[PDB]
Parts: sequence; C-alpha cells; structure tokens
Amino acid sequence: MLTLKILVYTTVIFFVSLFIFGFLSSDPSRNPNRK
Amino acid sequence: VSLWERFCAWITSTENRLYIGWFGCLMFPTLLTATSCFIIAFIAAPPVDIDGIREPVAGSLLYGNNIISGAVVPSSNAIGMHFYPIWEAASIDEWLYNGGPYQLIVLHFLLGVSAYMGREWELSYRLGMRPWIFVAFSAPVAAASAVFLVYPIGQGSFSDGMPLGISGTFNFMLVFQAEHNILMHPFHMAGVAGVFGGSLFSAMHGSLVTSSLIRETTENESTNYGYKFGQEEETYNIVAAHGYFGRLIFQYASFNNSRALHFFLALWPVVGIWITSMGISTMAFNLNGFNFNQSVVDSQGRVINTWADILNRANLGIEVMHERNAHNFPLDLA
Amino acid sequence: EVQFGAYLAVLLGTFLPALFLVNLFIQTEARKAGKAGGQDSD
Amino acid sequence: EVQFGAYLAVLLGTFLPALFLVNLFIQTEARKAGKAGGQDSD
Amino acid sequence: MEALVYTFLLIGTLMVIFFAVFFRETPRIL
Amino acid sequence: KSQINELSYLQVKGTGLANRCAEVVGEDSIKPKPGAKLVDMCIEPKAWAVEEEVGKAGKTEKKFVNSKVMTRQTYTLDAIEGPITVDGGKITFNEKEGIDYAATTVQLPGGERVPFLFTVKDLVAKGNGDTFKPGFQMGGDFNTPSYRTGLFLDPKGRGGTTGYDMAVALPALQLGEEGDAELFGENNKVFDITQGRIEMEVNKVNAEDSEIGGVFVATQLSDTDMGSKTPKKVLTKGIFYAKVD
Amino acid sequence: ALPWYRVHTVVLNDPGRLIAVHLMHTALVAGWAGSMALYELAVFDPSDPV
Amino acid sequence: TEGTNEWFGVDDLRLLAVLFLGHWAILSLWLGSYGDSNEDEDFFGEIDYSAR
Amino acid sequence: MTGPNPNKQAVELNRTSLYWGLLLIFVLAVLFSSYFFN
Ligand code: CLA
Ligand code: CLA
Ligand code: CLA
Ligand code: CLA
Ligand SMILES: CC(C)=CCC/C(C)=C/CC/C(C)=C/CC/C(C)=C/CC/C(C)=C/CC/C(C)=C/CC/C(C)=C/CC/C(C)=C/CC/C(C)=C/CC1=CC(=O)C(C)=C(C)C1=O
Ligand SMILES: CCCCCCCCCCCCCCCC(=O)OC[C@H](CO[C@@H]1O[C@H](CS(=O)(=O)O)[C@@H](O)[C@H](O)[C@H]1O)OC(=O)CCCCCCCCCCCCCCC
Ligand SMILES: CCCCCCCCCCCCCCCC(=O)OC[C@H](COP(=O)(O)OC[C@@H](O)CO)OC(=O)CCCCCCCCCCCCCCC
Ligand SMILES: CC1=C(/C=C/C(C)=C/C=C/C(C)=C/C=C/C=C(C)/C=C/C=C(C)/C=C/C2=C(C)CCCC2(C)C)C(C)(C)CCC1
Ligand code: OEX
Ligand SMILES: [Fe+2]
Repeated sequence: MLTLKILVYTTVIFFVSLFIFGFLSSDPSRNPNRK
Repeated sequence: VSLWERFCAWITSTENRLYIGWFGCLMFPTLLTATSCFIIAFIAAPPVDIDGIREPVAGSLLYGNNIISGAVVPSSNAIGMHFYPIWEAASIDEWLYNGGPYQLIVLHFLLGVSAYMGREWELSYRLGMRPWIFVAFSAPVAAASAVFLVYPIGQGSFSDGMPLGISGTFNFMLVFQAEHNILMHPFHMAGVAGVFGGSLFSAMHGSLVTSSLIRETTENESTNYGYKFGQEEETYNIVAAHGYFGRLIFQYASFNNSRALHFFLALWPVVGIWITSMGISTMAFNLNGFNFNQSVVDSQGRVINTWADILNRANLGIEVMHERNAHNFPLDLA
Repeated sequence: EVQFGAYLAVLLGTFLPALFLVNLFIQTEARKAGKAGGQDSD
Repeated sequence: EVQFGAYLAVLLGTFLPALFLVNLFIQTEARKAGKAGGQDSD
Repeated sequence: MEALVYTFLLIGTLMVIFFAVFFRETPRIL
Repeated sequence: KSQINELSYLQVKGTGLANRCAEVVGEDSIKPKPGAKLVDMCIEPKAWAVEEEVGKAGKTEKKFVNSKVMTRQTYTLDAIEGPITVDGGKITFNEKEGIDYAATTVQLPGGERVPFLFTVKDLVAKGNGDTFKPGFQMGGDFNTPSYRTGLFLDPKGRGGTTGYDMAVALPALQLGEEGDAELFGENNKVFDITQGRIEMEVNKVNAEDSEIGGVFVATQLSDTDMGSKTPKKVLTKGIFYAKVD
Repeated sequence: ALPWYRVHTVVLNDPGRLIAVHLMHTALVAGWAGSMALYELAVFDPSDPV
Repeated sequence: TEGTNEWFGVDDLRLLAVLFLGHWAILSLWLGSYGDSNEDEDFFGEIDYSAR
Repeated sequence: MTGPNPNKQAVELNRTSLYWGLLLIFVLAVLFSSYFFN
C-alpha cells in the first residue's frame, strides 16, 4: 500500500540488475577451458 | 582486485555448496517467496471468493481441511486477468478475500522455475559439460506454464487456473474434461504414450543393467557395494543384456550402442510432454479435442450410439454441474 | 468420559523413552562386536 | 467429528517405524567405530 | 486439534529434506 | 457532475471514478413540479458499522464497531428513477426503477465476514415542506429482499426452489420415524424479507442545474442465508446525489 | 565408555561446541514460545473479554 | 487504480527514484572493473579472454 | 569444516541397565496412566 510498493521495486531491480550486469561481466570467458 | 570481480568470482564459483550462478540471483529470491507464502497460505488463509459470487471457498488447514482437501484457491472471477498485487488492494483483508496469494505464488513460481532451468544450463557451462539437461527440464516447465499461465490467459481469468492443492487438481481435471474433451485430443494421447512409454523404458533399462551386473560382492553383503565410486571399470556386461533383449523380442530391435540407448530414454518422455503441454495450450483457446457425437447413423437417419456418446453423457454431467451458481446464460463461454 | 489426549500421553510415554533405551543397548553391543573382529564387525 | 483412534494410528505409524530405522543406522556407525580402534571403540 | 497433526507431518517432512541435503554422506574417490 | 460527463470512457476506467457520486455545488431552493420525476439518484456509503457486543472497561452494552469493506468498489447504487408526488403537508418520493441493490461484504474484528445486501427497494421517502432546501430532510422504509434468490445451491446442493432437501451424502440420516428432523433447519430454505430505514438530508442544491445532494444515514439488517444464522443490524453512512428534473 | 548420564560432558574441554549446544537449547526455547503462542491464537476467542 | 496504462506501473513520482538508484547503484559497481577500459581493442575470436 | 574433535567418546549401556530403564518406564506408565486418563 505505497510503502510496501516502494520496497518491492528496490528488491526487484536490485536482483534484476545483478542479473543484467552479471552476463555483461565477460560471462562467456568463465569456463573451465581457459581463464 | 575490485569489489565486483571479487563478487562475480564468488557467485559463479563451483566451489560453493550449492551453485548460485547468475540465474540464482533471480531463482532464490523468487522461489523462497513462492515457498514462504505457500506454507502460510496453505496452513492459515481465510476463505476465497473464487466464483466471484461472494461464496467464499475454504482452502486452508485452520479452516477445517486436511492435506487432500486443503488448497491455495485461485483468484476471483471478479478480478479475472487483472494484475492484483498487495499494494493495489487497499488492505490485506481485501487482498486475501479476492484470491490474493494465488497470483503472488504463481508469478514468483514461474519466474523461479524458468530461472531454475537456466541455472541448470549455467553450471553445465562452468563444469565442462555438454549443455542440454535444461532442455529436458523444458518439458515440465512447458506443462507448469500451461496450467498456471497459458490456460488462465486464453480463458481470460486466473479463476480458471489450477488450484494449488490435491483435491483442487481433480476439480481442475474434470472441469477441463467437460469443457474441452481432453481425452479425445491427440496431444493428451501423445503424452500418455509419453509416460506409459517413459515408465516402460525406465523399468526396462533399469532391469537390464541390474540383470547383467558383474560379481564383485559376496552373498552376505549388498549388491550395490560392488561399485566403488569414481572407478573406471564398467560395472555390467553390456554384451550380456544386449544378447538377452536380442532374443526377447528379436535381434534387430536392440540398441547395441549405449549412447543411442541413453538418448532414447531422454527423447520419448520429453517429446511426449512438449506435445502434451501444447495440448493444454491449444485447448486454452477453445480448440477442443475430437467430437464424434451423433456420428454413426442408420439409413433411416436415427442416431446410433457409440462409445463417444457414452463419453459425452459423462461430459454433460460435469458440464451442467461445474460452478453451479456462477452461470446465468445457457452456454459456458468461459 | 476420559481425556483423549491421555492415550497420546501414555503410549508415547511408554514407547518413545523405551525405544530410546533399546538404542543405547544395540549400539553398545555393536561396538563390542565391532572391536572383536570376528564374523560380525564388517 | 474425527476418529480418536487415528491419532494412535498416525503418531505410532510415524514414530515406531521411524525410530526403528534410526537404530539400524546407529549400530551401523557403532560397528564402523568399533573396528576402527581409535578413541571411540572401547 | 486435528490440523495440528497435519502441520507437524509437513514441517517434519521438511526437516529430513534439510538434513539430507546438507548433512549428506559426501561420496569420495579412493 | 457535468465535469464527469466531460471525460471519455477510457479516461474513467480503472481509476475508481465511476464508483463515486457527484459533488453538487452551492445552495438554493428548487420546487418539485406536478409531474416531477427524479432522474439520477445515486447513493454511495462511505462508512459501515455492525452492531456487536463490545469489550468496554467492565460492561458489554451493544455498540457499533466499524468494518472494512472487502468487495472492492462495487457498493454504489445508481440510476435510481422515481416520481416525486406532492402531498399537501409533506413532499414524498417513491422510487420505481434503477440499480437499487449492491451486494457487499464487510469484515469485523475477529475475522468474521458479514455479507449484506445494500438496497433501497420500494422506498417511501417523506420530508418536511414542499420545496427542496438545504434544511430539507426526508427518509422512510425500504424492503430488503433476501441475499440469495431461492434457486441458490448451497455446498450440498440444496435450495429453496431447486436442489435436494436432505443431506445427500449422509443417506443413513433418513432412517426411522424421526427421519432427519434433527437437522431440519438446514434443509428448509426460507426466503426472507426484512425492513430497513434510511434517513436522507439535502444540504446543497442547484436550481439553475436542478440537481441536489447531501448526506444520508441508513440502517438495515444483514443476511442470514435463508435461516442459517441470526442476522445482525448494519448501520452505514455516506453521501448521495440526485437530479430533480 | 561414557554412561548415558555423562554423554553431554564431551563439551567440557571444548568451548567452540559449548556455544553450538547453548545455541541449540536457545533454538528450542524460542521455537517453543513461537509455536506455543501460535497454538494459543487458534484457541483464543475474543467474543467477551469481560 | 490497477488498469491504468502507466509506464512500468510507476504510479507515483517517488517510485522512479527507486528505479534509477537501483540500476545505477550496481552500474557504478560494474564500472569499477569493466568501465574505464579500452573501448578500441578487438579480437578475431568467438570469445574474448582479455582481462578482469 | 575443521579437524576431528579429540573429545569424541563412546556411549555404553549394558544388558543390566537396559532392564532397569525399561521397567522404570513401564512402572511409571502404570502409575501415571490412571491419573492422565482421569
Ligand atoms: C528478484 C526477484 C523477483 C522478481 C523477478 C519478482 C517479481 C515480481 N514480484 Mg516479487 N518479491 C521478491 C523478488 C522478486 N519478485 C522478493 C525478494 C520479495 C520479498 C520482499 C518479493 C515480494 C513481492 C510481493 C509482496 C509482491 C511481489 C510482486 C511481484 C510481481 C510484480 C512486482 C513488480 O512491480 O515488479 C517491478 C518490475 C519492474 C519495474 C520491471 C523491471 C524490468 C526491467 C525494467 C527489465 C526490462 C528491460 C527493458 C524492457 C529494456 C528496454 C530497452 C529500451 C531501449 C526499449 C512480479 C512477478 C507482486 C505480485 O506478484 O502480486 C501479484 C506482490 O504483491 N513481490
Ligand atoms: C525462458 C527463459 C530463457 C532461458 C532459460 C534462456 C537461456 C539462455 N539464454 Mg535466452 N532469451 C530468452 C529466454 C530464455 N533464454 C528470451 C525470451 C529472449 C528474448 C528476449 C532471450 C534472448 C537471449 C539472448 C540475446 C542471449 C540469450 C542467451 C541465453 C543463454 C545464457 C543466458 C543469458 O545470458 O541470457 C540472459 C537471459 C535472458 C535474455 C532471458 C531471461 C529470461 C528470464 C530469466 C525469465 C523470462 C522472463 C521474460 C522473458 C522477461 C520479461 C521482462 C519483462 C516482464 C520486463 C541461455 C542458454 C545468451 C546466449 O548464450 O546466447 C548464445 C544471449 O546472448 N538469450
Ligand atoms: C490413464 C490415465 C491417464 C494418464 C496416464 C494421463 C497422463 C497425463 N495427463 Mg491426463 N487425464 C486423464 C487420464 C490420464 N492422463 C483423464 C481421465 C482426464 C480427464 C479428467 C485427464 C485430464 C488431464 C488434464 C486436464 C491434464 C492432464 C495432464 C496429463 C499429463 C500429466 C503430466 C504432467 O503434468 O507432468 C508435467 C509436470 C508438471 C506439470 C510439474 C512441474 C513441476 C515443476 C517443474 C517443479 C515443481 C517442484 C515442486 C514444487 C517441488 C519439488 C520438490 C521439492 C521438495 C524440491 C500426462 C501426459 C496435464 C497435461 O496435459 O499436461 C499439462 C493436464 O493439464 N490430464
Ligand atoms: C542449568 C542446568 C544444568 C546444566 C547445564 C547441567 C549440565 C550437566 N549436568 Mg546437571 N543437573 C541439573 C542442571 C543442569 N546440569 C539439575 C537441576 C540437576 C538435578 C536434577 C542435575 C543433576 C545432575 C546429575 C546427577 C548429573 C548431572 C550431570 C551433568 C553433565 C552432563 C549431563 C548429562 O550427561 O545428562 C545427559 C542426560 C540425558 C542423556 C537424558 C536425561 C533425560 C532427562 C532426565 C529427561 C528428559 C529431559 C527433559 C526433556 C527436559 C525438560 C526441560 C526441563 C529441564 C525444563 C552436565 C555438565 C552429570 C554429571 O555430573 O556429569 C558428569 C550427572 O551425573 N547433572
Ligand atoms: C499351421 C496352422 C495350424 C495354421 C495357422 C497359422 C499359424 C501357425 C499362425 C500362428 C502364427 C503366429 C500368430 C505367430 C506369430 C508370433 C507372434 C509374433 C505373436 C505375438 C503377437 C504379437 C501381437 C506380437 C507383437 C507385439 C510385439 C512383441 C511387439 C514388440 C514391441 C517392440 C518392437 C518394442 C521395441 C521397444 C524398444 C525399442 C526397446 C529398447 C529400448 C529400451 C530402453 C530397452 C532397454 C535396453 C535395450 C537394449 O538393447 C540394451 C542393450 C539395454 C542395456 C537396455 O537396457
Ligand atoms: C509416410 C511418411 C513416411 C515418414 C516420413 C518421415 C517424416 C519425418 C521423420 C523424422 C525422422 C527423424 C530422424 C531422426 C534420426 C535420429 O533421431 O537419430 C538419432 C539416433 C541416431 O541413431 C544412431 O546413429 C548412429 C549412426 S548415424 O549417426 O546415424 O550415422 C549409430 O551409431 C547409432 O547406433 C544409431 O542408433 O537414433 C537413436 O538414438 C534412436 C532414437 C530414434 C528416434 C527416431 C524415432 C522418432 C521419434 C520417436 C517418436 C516421437 C517420440 C514421442 C512419441 C510420443
Ligand atoms: C523430550 C524428550 C524426552 C526424553 C526422554 C528420554 C530419556 C528417558 C529415559 C532415561 C532414564 C533412563 C533410566 C535408565 C536406568 C539405568 O540405565 O540405570 C543404570 C544407571 C547407572 O548405571 P551404571 O553407572 O552401572 O551404568 C553403566 C553404563 O554402562 C550404563 O549406564 O543407573 C542410574 O542412573 C540410577 C539407577 C536408576 C535405575 C532405576 C532404578 C529404579 C528402578 C525402577 C523402579 C521401578 C520399579 C518400581 C517397583 C515399585
Ligand atoms: C502428544 C501429547 C502432547 C504433546 C507433546 C509435544 C508437542 C511434544 C513435543 C516435543 C518436542 C518436539 C520436543 C523436542 C525436543 C528435541 C530435542 C531434544 C532435540 C535435540 C536436538 C539436538 C540433539 C541437536 C543436535 C545438533 C544438531 C542438529 C546440529 C549441530 C549439533 C547439535 C548437537 C547441536 C501433550 C503433552 C501436549 C499432551 C498429551 C499428548
Ligand atoms: O470460472 Mn472456473 O469454469 Ca472456465 O468454463 Mn466458464 O469459467 Mn467458470 O464456468 Mn466453466
Ligand atoms: Fe542407464
């Protein structure tokens, strides 16, 4: 009820931004082949 | 050296107890909220207007239920397809009345299962595995999104969605029979063949390995202790189980290749459940199964009954009785 | 009229502590058969 | 109205067979600690 | 009084799931 | 208002505006004509209260506790028509048509859900004087129908005008001379009509626009599910609005 | 070789497991008071507090 | 007000400052390592193993 | 984890002390049952 609502958009785009900037973090290079 | 690189090194570490990964960044917060709301809504949750007629259906344990009858009730017919979060409900009492937690559980479930699926990909990348276990898990993800997401979309309401329970499942299956005739639809036919075939080739492969085990134990200890973990010797005579099934049916019907054998175990169920979950999907938009009612006639023109006409009279019994107060007009358009 | 929570008091007051004391005896005899090294140690 | 003999069915159907399976594990670990000969055999 | 048994069966089932995941007998080569 | 009529349909929907009665502006007098017929009377309650046994310091006299509505925005009456007949002493109103019932459900402390049909069916209003004034005050009785029409089926499948009439999955109850007469009350479904007393009060009139509006107070009785329980007295308050024509 | 009434004296010369035990008595005391008070709210009836 | 056609469900002005400070608070973490790097260094691979 | 605890001991209960503890529970079950059933 507009105080809870603020709390959800924090928590969503906290973890969504960890997802988005996780695969931008040179993620294909993280393999057991090399580096 | 940086704080982000020391965080990416931890979150993608296979040296954790459970691999978290980048999909776990939105698997774990989603599925723990679908869980922690499910346990509360299954145990302690007030009754829910499902038919939109202000007749609240009890579904939790504190309101006199058990494991079988208790269920998280779907949302109201009054809401229908509208998004109904907590902050758009003006109190939690108004939220729990109108079928609140069904949308909170389901939407955090389908995000967490579609992230559990991508997490099975990710660890296969970091371990050197060939990647496609997550394609086999697409088959229950197709079926979970068919009864919780796609079928409420094409029917236009989450109230037609599947109730999160055990007796609510059979309320879902029978009402789906009367309104859509799923048993005559060839995609439920192609997945009954998927799980009857799947449980066949499971118990047929699991018997021929256990039949042809090599002597490594005594008769006092267990059969299973003849396998030391991580050994490089083959633990069963595969030529023996090939010569058995090569005589049990005939010679040319037997896979001598164990790789092509262990692929056919993954093909048959998964293709059977992809096809089935697109049976619920095409019947979400009212493209029903076959209808052979009044199909056999004599030369006079009188209707001769068939087995489909007996099956029709079972469908007419459920059709005239499902949601016995919600209807006002002669045709169940919804 | 008797109290129906007394069946749960007595029959768990018997079985749960008495099955406990059996376990301390079975693992006692297993340690003695464990050290002894003959036909039962494994 | 529920049957008051069902509490005795369930809570002994849980505890009596589940406390049985615990005992077979405790004496299993006691035999392994019995043969091993160090600090726990006695 | 009746639903108290159902709750104890459910959270008691989730206990042995917890112990099976974290206190598992870790398999070892050699 | 006319300000509401300025908007289109796509601007009103989803905003919760169609639930709310209009706000009349200004105060003057208006006289009902001989053939005067009331046009757009809407009634919307803004607060609800159910008579209960309240926990005071040492006493348990009956008082009204308030309650939170749980059906969302479906409480307002609308489009209520009716001719305004002129008796000599007092101007009267008798409603004829329009949406004059709005079923709703409020929740008490303790978790009890009390549904009630909020209605103004067969209303006979009577108010002092002839012309509508800011001091005008009319009211009268209305008949509440039952919350369920007699062909409603309960969970066992029993209704007043349809359904079974015995416990359908308890077939050994109708054995003996007594039958199932111990649970007789839950088999006989009785359609119930009660009374309600609304008291309206005009306080703001337009005469150049011929639309009035003021504060009411309505009391009635909640439902019983055809004799399943004792119904409870429900008080409510709000604002109304009417077009006098 | 401990008797059954001396089984919990392995924690005498171990401060690190003296805490883990004292935390487990705390997790049972606190879990009691939560699950006792949940049991009491299913039984309580606020109809007449007089 | 549910069925309003508002961007990302942003009903009030206060919810924007939540969104901007969520993407940027992790963006600034990300630029602490992958930002301020050479934007002109290529490869003829399928996959780059350049640096941290 | 850390290393193995040097405070590992073993628990014993001979056949004598089994019958004491069984008879202790059943006689307390005989005694206190009549009061619990009330
Ligand atoms: C991080 C994982 C996660 C995810 C994905 C969700 C997702 C959701 N939650 Mg949930 N929740 C979470 C964690 C999460 N939750 C946690 C940890 C808690 C506990 C505090 C909750 C508690 C909670 C409650 C209590 C409720 C929800 C609700 C919801 C739903 C709507 C919330 C909303 O407005 O989203 C905000 C989303 C956005 C603003 C969109 C972000 C998407 C970005 C912008 C990516 C898009 C990229 C863009 C298109 C690129 C454009 C490029 C341009 C050039 C065009 C949604 C399904 C509600 C619900 O389901 O009710 C039915 C609800 O009531 N959640
Ligand atoms: C259904 C979920 C799903 C899953 C498990 C995967 C899985 C995969 N995708 Mg993929 N993808 C999907 C949907 C999905 N995809 C969709 C729907 C799109 C179109 C928008 C894409 C576009 C896409 C591209 C362009 C790339 C991948 C890549 C990959 C691989 C690595 C993960 C990655 O970085 O992608 C990140 C994850 C996504 C892009 C999808 C996130 C899906 C979330 C977790 C659930 C579904 C939510 C929904 C689609 C988002 C709605 C937001 C809105 C409400 C605001 C992996 C095999 C990469 C790869 O390896 O290619 C070789 C790659 O570069 N995907
Ligand atoms: C001999 C009888 C028979 C058989 C074998 C089947 C077989 C099947 N029917 Mg069918 N049916 C029958 C008779 C039969 N039918 C009759 C008589 C009717 C009319 C009443 C129907 C009506 C009917 C309907 C209406 C539906 C089926 C469906 C299905 C399929 C179910 C598979 C499924 O959903 O798994 C797929 C797996 C899942 C859905 C589970 C997903 C779970 C996710 C991945 C994870 C969950 C994790 C969990 C929460 C926690 C994990 C544990 C935790 C501790 C970690 C299967 C092909 C369903 C279908 O078509 O497929 C959708 C369906 O909706 N049938
Ligand atoms: C602050 C409380 C406290 C603490 C921390 C201890 C701690 C200890 N006591 Mg001690 N003790 C206490 C109170 C306490 N005692 C009291 C109040 C008495 C009087 C009854 C005793 C009498 C006593 C004796 C006679 C002996 C000890 C011994 C011991 C040591 C080992 C305990 C053991 O092996 O039991 C293991 C116990 C069991 C395996 C099962 C016991 C089963 C009980 C009887 C019934 C079940 C308990 C029940 C569920 C508890 C309900 C909660 C209730 C307390 C509110 C340990 C240092 C022993 C010692 O000196 O160490 C060498 C010893 O011989 N204590
Ligand atoms: C002279 C007179 C008197 C005149 C009368 C004329 C007369 C004599 C008539 C009589 C003739 C008569 C009728 C005889 C015909 C005999 C006959 C065939 C009768 C039976 C009737 C009948 C309906 C039979 C058809 C049914 C039949 C047996 C079908 C077979 C089904 C089939 C082909 C299944 C294959 C499935 C399959 C691919 C399995 C492999 C996959 C699987 C996981 C297996 C496991 C497995 C396999 C391995 O391979 C190995 C290696 C290992 C490790 C392993 O895990
Ligand atoms: C009137 C119209 C007539 C029909 C018209 C045709 C329509 C389209 C037909 C589509 C054919 C697709 C061919 C795919 C071949 C392939 O899968 O190879 C995969 C391998 C290759 O074989 C392996 O091949 C290897 C040799 S090599 O790879 O092929 O060179 C060999 O090493 C190995 O031993 C051998 O097993 O085969 C196997 O492992 C066995 C599985 C075979 C699967 C084909 C059956 C069809 C699917 C089952 C039915 C659906 C299941 C769900 C039902 C509910
Ligand atoms: C919530 C969880 C509930 C937890 C409950 C679980 C614990 C319950 C059981 C534990 C107590 C067990 C007692 C074991 C008993 C036990 O094993 O005895 C043996 C024990 C000590 O024996 P030793 O030191 O010889 O032990 C050597 C070791 O090898 C084994 O203990 O004696 C005592 O501790 C004191 C004597 C009590 C013996 C009982 C004497 C009274 C006799 C019975 C009287 C009844 C007949 C009366 C006739 C009128
Ligand atoms: C029936 C009945 C009843 C009830 C009762 C009950 C309810 C009980 C319960 C009880 C309980 C429920 C109890 C519990 C207890 C427990 C315990 C005693 C435990 C212990 C623990 C431990 C042993 C731990 C361990 C560990 C871990 C896990 C990890 C780490 C390490 C350690 C060691 C810490 C009554 C009387 C009312 C009435 C009558 C009848
Ligand atoms: O909501 Mn659940 O079920 Ca699908 O059909 Mn129409 O809607 Mn209602 O009726 Mn029938
Ligand atoms: Fe295999």
